[PDB]
Amino acid sequence: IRENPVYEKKPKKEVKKKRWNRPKMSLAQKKDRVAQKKASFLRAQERA
RNA sequence: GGCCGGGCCACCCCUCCCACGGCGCGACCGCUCGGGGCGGACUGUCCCCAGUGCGCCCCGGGCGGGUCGCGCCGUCGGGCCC
Ligand SMILES: [Mg+2]
Repeated sequence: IRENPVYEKKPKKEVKKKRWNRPKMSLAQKKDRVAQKKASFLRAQERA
């Protein structure tokens, strides 16, 4: 430690831009999901 | 009544720039009632069923803003009335 305290960083740049997280859904997607759920529920009733 | 010369305007021609307004034609930018091809995600129609955004590029219609913009039209317009 006394002889060499200097820190050198480790380089890493050859990384592809991969996303591991689900992106936030859009307003159009949420509205469509609500519409599909309503349609499916009405369909289930009319099948009875 | 003047007594000689100058300009400027009224007139004919042809002639430049600018301003303002209108119309049309480009090129650029921004703003989509939409069409093609891959990546996620959604629905109780789940047999290649259905529907929604997103990333790149290619087409289609309309709108506005800048454009030495470019032409045309108008001004008892302006340029010491070029
Ligand atoms: Mg003159």
